Amino acid sequence: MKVTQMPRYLIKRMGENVLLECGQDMSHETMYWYRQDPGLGLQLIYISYDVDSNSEGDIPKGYRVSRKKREHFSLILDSAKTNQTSVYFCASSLAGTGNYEQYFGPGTRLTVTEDLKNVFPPEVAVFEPSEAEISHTQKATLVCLATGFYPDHVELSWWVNGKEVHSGVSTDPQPLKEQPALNDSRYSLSSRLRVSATFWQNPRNHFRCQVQFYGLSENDEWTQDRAKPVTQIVSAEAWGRS
Amino acid sequence: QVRQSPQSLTVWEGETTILNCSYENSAFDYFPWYQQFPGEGPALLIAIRSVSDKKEDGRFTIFFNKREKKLSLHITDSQPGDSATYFCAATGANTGKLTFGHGTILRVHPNIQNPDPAVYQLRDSKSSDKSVCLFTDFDSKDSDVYITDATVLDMRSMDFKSNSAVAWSNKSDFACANAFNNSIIPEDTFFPS
Repeated sequence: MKVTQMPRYLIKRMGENVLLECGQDMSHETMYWYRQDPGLGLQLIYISYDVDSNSEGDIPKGYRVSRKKREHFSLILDSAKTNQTSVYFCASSLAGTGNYEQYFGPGTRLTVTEDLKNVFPPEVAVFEPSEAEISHTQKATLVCLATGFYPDHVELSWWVNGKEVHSGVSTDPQPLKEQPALNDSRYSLSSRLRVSATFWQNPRNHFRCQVQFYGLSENDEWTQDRAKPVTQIVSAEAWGRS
Repeated sequence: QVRQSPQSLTVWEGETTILNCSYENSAFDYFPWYQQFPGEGPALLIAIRSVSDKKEDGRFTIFFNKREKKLSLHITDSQPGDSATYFCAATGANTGKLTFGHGTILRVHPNIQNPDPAVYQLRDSKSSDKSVCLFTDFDSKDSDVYITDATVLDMRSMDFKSNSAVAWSNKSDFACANAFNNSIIPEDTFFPS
């Protein structure tokens, strides 16, 4: 029993129409749209208690809502503003009082940007393990750096010998601004993959860090000399070394 | 208003985490806590009623003090998997919706069985001047490890989940000793050449 949300990532230019969608299969009467911003908590935008029974939350300004079926609840920004950059969570409960458990969706991370020329895919680099580490510990830590990207919409994974691995992987919790003082700052993210010294020492083995970037779509206009920063994967690969 | 403290907290595996909350509306009578793991939506964890002073559910316990309008969530034997944002929420018969506190960010470091604080410089697998300093067991506050001049010309990132930190540069003169405050880092930090 689950709450779903679509899409997961969104990059829009200011002034554009934006539609977020929420589904729910528990026959829940009540549905909710929240946003979550650093430091502030979960802020309620709209609550819906029955089809066409929508009530304002604390911060309804700049938002509209649609409940035509019991199973779906829609959030609409008619003309998106940059300060509507946020993570949006829908929820549902069995009836509308606070006493009922709210079941939350996985979130939509929306970035609203002044100009799409602010959008950049990541550059990706893999750093080979230190021989000093190998000598000291008999283990070898590769590091991946994803740098220069905007918005912070990425998923990093490691592929060893053509297969995704999770064992021995530790990735930074979130991308970090390269220049925290700038609204449109680009971002970096790092990850480590640790293997044994003998696994790294086998020249048959190959290690690819992959970063899925969520970028522009076909709808978005692009006239820039540089490649259009569409949704794409950027990878870097290293081979084991005797 | 529901108020939580602290804004964020870093703890070691095994320790007791105590998360504080307080509320202004004496008409609140129901207090659920929601747990939000990274990259996920919040989820109901444990709740207590105004009529009760203590709620227990395994490692999680809400103590509730009606009079000073204060409650707290205790997590005994904290686990790395407990790392999450914790929201205290409140509602009463006569208050609409559900009122959330701003949350507390909890970070639980995994236990370190054999501390090996060490700094290694790694080279890019692709030909460049770029390098990364990897500091293992750097925590054996956390960010005080770093030189944040003004001079270093680097970028810095810590991984609480693996007790490690990195710093990197595109400068070929970049050396790992200048990235870190040697006065503050673990005493036996190894800097092999």
